[PDB]
Parts: sequence; structure tokens; C-alpha cells
Amino acid sequence: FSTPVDIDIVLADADKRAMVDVKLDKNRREKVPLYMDGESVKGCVTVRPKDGKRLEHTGIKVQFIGTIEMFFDRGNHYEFLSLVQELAAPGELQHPQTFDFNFKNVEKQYESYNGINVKLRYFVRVTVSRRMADVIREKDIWVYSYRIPPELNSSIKMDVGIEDCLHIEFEYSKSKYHLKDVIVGRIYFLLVRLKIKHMELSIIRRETTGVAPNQYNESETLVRFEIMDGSPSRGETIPIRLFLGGFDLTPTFRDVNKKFSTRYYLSLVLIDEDARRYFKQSEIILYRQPPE
Amino acid sequence: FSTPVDIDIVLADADKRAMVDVKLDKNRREKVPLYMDGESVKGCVTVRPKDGKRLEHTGIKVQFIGTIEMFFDRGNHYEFLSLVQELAAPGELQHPQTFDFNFKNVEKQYESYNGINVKLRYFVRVTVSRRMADVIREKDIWVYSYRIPPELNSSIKMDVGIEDCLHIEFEYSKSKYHLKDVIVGRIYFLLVRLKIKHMELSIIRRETTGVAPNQYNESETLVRFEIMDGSPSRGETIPIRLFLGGFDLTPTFRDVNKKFSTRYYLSLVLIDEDARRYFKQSEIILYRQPPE
Repeated sequence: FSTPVDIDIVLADADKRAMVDVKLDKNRREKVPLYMDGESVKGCVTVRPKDGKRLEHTGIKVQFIGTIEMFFDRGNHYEFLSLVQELAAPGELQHPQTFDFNFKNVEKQYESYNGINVKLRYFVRVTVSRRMADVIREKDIWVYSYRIPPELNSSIKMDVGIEDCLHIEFEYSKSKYHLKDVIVGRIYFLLVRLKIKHMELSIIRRETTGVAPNQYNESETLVRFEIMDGSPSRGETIPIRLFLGGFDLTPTFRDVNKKFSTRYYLSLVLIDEDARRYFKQSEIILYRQPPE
Repeated sequence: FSTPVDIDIVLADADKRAMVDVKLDKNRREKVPLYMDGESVKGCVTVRPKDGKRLEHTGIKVQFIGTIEMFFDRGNHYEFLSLVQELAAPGELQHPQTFDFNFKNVEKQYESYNGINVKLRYFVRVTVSRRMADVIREKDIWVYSYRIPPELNSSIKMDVGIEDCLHIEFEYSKSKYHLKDVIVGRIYFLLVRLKIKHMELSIIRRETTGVAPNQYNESETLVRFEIMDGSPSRGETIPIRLFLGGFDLTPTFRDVNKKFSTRYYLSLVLIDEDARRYFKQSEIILYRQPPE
């Protein structure tokens, strides 16, 4: 036999509309249509019958859903957006039928995310209601969030050290970088009484999930970029130029629906000849640039 | 003791915004703020603590809901619109706190209705999530639907009768009347071989609930308006002028979310001297006029 009916969802702007990729578990890349906050979502639900039989139903509806999924558990799923359009009353289907739908000016407050303990995703869900088992079809969507240049973008500049052993001033040109921006910086050496083998700059991603003492932090190290080979002396200046376009980062996400945060840190690491390791971590905000 | 916490919801336009009344069971009239399709819903959630204790919670959210309730049963409730804003992560409350909220450009596809087997209502729902029993506060809203003058509004004109006994032509000036419009019409008598005591014009409301053979029809007679006293002869013309503003009707609602219909009929009734009753029913569309 198979299914008596197959549901497909075709958008009205399906040819012209842009699509975007998502990295999922074990290097998989999905591609879905792309939307932003305030756009209308409209198209058609196409019902393809497959048998010459009849389908008794107690209603057909289409829903636009945005939801946050935590820890791979269905009981922790929270819909932050739900919109319904009823497409048909209780009845029968004997032949193919199509139904229009339009969700007017749809709010989409968060960017889509696929992480470790957290997913945030948007989809269209069509439901054909039946007496004991519904026929359900999901259709996934990417939503981006956009942001213009910030009013204030201060340089990150600091003196740090291990007392009487290593004193350094480091500088990074901004606090806020767009996803295809460049870390321009320098390291300046004030006091050096240790034997430095190499120095690297690391971009660390932290996913923070939960509320209050229920906090799980997942940490991933997305670059290790060597910026110095060998032992400097005092008065030595080391230039940093690190291109972010080589690492495909997600934006900074802060307290999203009061459930999770995704944060980015520059971690400067110096290693001595005996393999001792000296570090300083600094938060950087990553943002998605609106194209002009 | 009492409650540890009381939740109140105050809109940002609360002073300037118009309010509207609803007739509910046993002559009760509620009054709630008034909205239309496409308006944003924004304001503040005000938490008044009442005890000097502490409130542990696993999150605070506000939802905008539009739902259809059938047959006084909670298991038949269908949300056709759901929007969520998370206001706080898991934590504690020890003192009063207020939280802003804004639902951008909110779709509100149907007019609010309180009927017999059917309710359609919109509300804001605040939820403070707790370990075993949530603190929940609803805040009800009226939504109207508006419509400009129709492209086609034909007069309803017909010849009807009981053969060789009574032949009449009736005319009503429109098929579509606004809620404060006037039925202007006439009855014209072609053949009269019965002894007519009186003639009345009735506005009948029908509420139709369910899908397919699951159809319940509730019928209510909202006016009985006498238009003739006594026995006419052939060639006699009886004028009708019936003002709809005296009866506070709801608009015509057709196949709302594929779950219900509310429909209006003009029923013309003639009564003979022996109390025999001759009738003709005609559908009329009632609509809510947009003010200029």
C-alpha cells in the first residue's frame, strides 16, 4: 500500500527566494529557504492522493511554528511563536486538492540555531486530522537576525601579566566584529623573564543552556592561530591579523527566550619551553551584518 | 496567607484606546480593550508580591492567544494564533518587578464571538512556571473585523406563493446590510384568496457548529416586526422600513476556521384568520462598517 496521501508545501516565492545552509550533527549540511523578521509566509499546501480510496478527516490546518528544543527531549520543547490557518472543515478527500495559505507579517524574533544541547528552528506544519492517527508534514525554514554597525565599538586594550615574570599589553581593534570581519591587533611586551616557545590566538565558542544553578556550558575551540614563533624581548611588538571568514561562526546570542546563550571569546595563549601555558580570555560580540 | 504574587497586565495605550462590550450568558455585559487585524499588542506585566517570602520559578512568559472553544469542552479548544515572549529565565522573585512586552503587527483573522455552542476569544496569558503548580493570569481582548461597501449589492426580489390561493412579490433593497443599516422594502399582492390577519418580518439568527454530518444548528428569533394589520386585496403595496440598530446583531460569519458559521435570515410570515402561517426565508449578509 504505502501512504494514502502525501503532503507537499510550496511557497509562492520559491524560485526567487534565497536559501541558506545549516551545519548539523556529523558534518551534514541542510539547505532551506531564508527569511527575516516581519516577512509574510505564503504558499500552497498540495495534497497528492496515491490510492483510489477515500480519506475521512476531521479537519485540515497549517501552522507556522518557531520553537526551542533543549537536551534532545520532546517534553522540554517551547513554542515561542505559533500561528494557525484552518484550511478545511471535517470531510472527505477522493482526488488531489491544493489549498492557499498566508501568514501576514510574521514576527520571527530569534535567529535559527543548531547546537549541542539546544536547537532553535522554524517550520511550517500541515496536519490532516484523523480518527486515531494524524497525517503530519513539517517543512523547515532558516531565519536570520540582522544588525547595523554599532553606535559604540570600543577597542579592547589591556595590560596583563604574571608578576615579575611576564608583563604584556594586548590590543584588539574592536569589541564587536561582524561574521566576515577581521581581528586587527597587537601584542606588546613590557617584561619578559620566561622563555617563550610560541604564542597563539584562539576563538572559543561557549554554549550556555538552562536557568539559574541549572547551567550547562559546552565549550568548543574553533581556531588555533599562531601569532608568534620564538622568544621576544621587552619593547617587541607582534601584529595580529585574524580573518573570521575562515571559520564560519554563528552570531552572539544572549539570553534567547531566557533559555540559552551562545558566546565568543578571544583567548590569547603563550607557551614556554617547558610547556607551561599562560592565558587571557576576552569576550567578543559577533553579529550578522545587514547587506546594503 | 492568600497568593504570594498577583499578576496584572497594563497596555501601553490603555488611556487612549477604545473599549467594546460583549453580551454573555444571562444578560451579562463585559467590557474589554478593542483591537483590529495588523495592530501591535504591547504593554507591561506587573508582578505585585504580597508576602515577604521568596518565589522560586523555572521561567516567566507572556503569550498572545486567539482560540475557538466548542461545546463548553476544554478538549475541543483550538488555538488559531499563538505568539510567545519569554520575560525571564529560571530564578527567584523577592520584591515587585515589571516586564515590558511587544507583539509586532499581530494577525487577528477573525472577529470575537460569544454564542451558544461556540466561543471565539483573544487574550494575553502570563505564566509564571513553578515546580508543581503554575501561576497563570489571563487578560481578555475584543477583536473586530471590518469591511468597506461591497462591489455588488443586488436587491432581493422574488415572486412566491401558494398556488391559486396567495401570490406575492416581495422586494428588499439590498442583499448586504451593515449593522446599523435599514431594510427598505415592499410587499406587493398579486392574488389573495385567503383571509389575512397580519403580516410580520422576522430576523432569524442561525449558529451552525461542526464539520460534515456533525452539524448542530442553533436558531434564535431576534425580531418580530409587524408590517401589515388586516386583509389586503390584489394590487396592494405594503412598505417595509426595518431599522437594524434596534437589535444589536453580530456580523455574518462564514466557515470560521472551518468550525462554525453565524448567519442571518429575513423570514416573512403571513398569518390567516384561522391561525395558519405562510412563510418565506431569505439569507442576508450582515457586515461591520469601517468608520471613516
